[PDB]
Amino acid sequence: MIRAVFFDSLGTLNSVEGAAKSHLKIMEEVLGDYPLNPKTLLDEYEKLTREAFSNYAGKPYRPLRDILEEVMRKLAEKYGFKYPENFWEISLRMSQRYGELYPEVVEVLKSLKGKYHVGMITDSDTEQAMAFLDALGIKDLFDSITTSEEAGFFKPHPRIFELALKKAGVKGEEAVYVGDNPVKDCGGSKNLGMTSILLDRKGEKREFWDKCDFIVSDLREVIKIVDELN
Repeated sequence: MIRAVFFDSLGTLNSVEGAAKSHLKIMEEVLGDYPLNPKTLLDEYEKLTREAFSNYAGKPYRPLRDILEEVMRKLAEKYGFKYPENFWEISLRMSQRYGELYPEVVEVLKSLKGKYHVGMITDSDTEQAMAFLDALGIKDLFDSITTSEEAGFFKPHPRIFELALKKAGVKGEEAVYVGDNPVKDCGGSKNLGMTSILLDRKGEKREFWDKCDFIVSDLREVIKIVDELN
């Protein structure tokens, strides 16, 4: 029986519109005066961060702050603007103001509380995760928060799931993992016998649907799936 439902953070609980708006504001702050289109800097940042996250997948942890800073330095050298030493702080400030949850997140986490352990499992640095959670006003909705920093490895390495399962005191087969990355989240979680749910709100990731037990376009189907399983 499913006793625990764990969630990814970025791309699963925060809206892409909120993530794009916050990140555009970050790049505007970074630049401005500087004659580079912030939307282009954002595109490049998103491209180079995707590549880095791909590079580190399943590998020993390195601080995401360091990886994102490395990217931003590369972009500053590329484009000839000054790397802002306080990029991490700017990123936090913009994410706090402009980040937004998908519309159903609170309703869904709330409906799970008390009935199932509700956890988060994220690749983010712990300070980043706590920041994410606090700013979006969802910290106390989670019974456990587990990060790649704590496990020592990035998704899909098993240890991040194993840690989360240990915090919750459940076995993998008693748990569901919901995420937006079919390989890292769904594939990763399945190695511990967890039930995997992909959030693909737009059906953009059909190419990798076969890596996931369930595909939802809305998190309200998560309760649907869990109740049906049990």
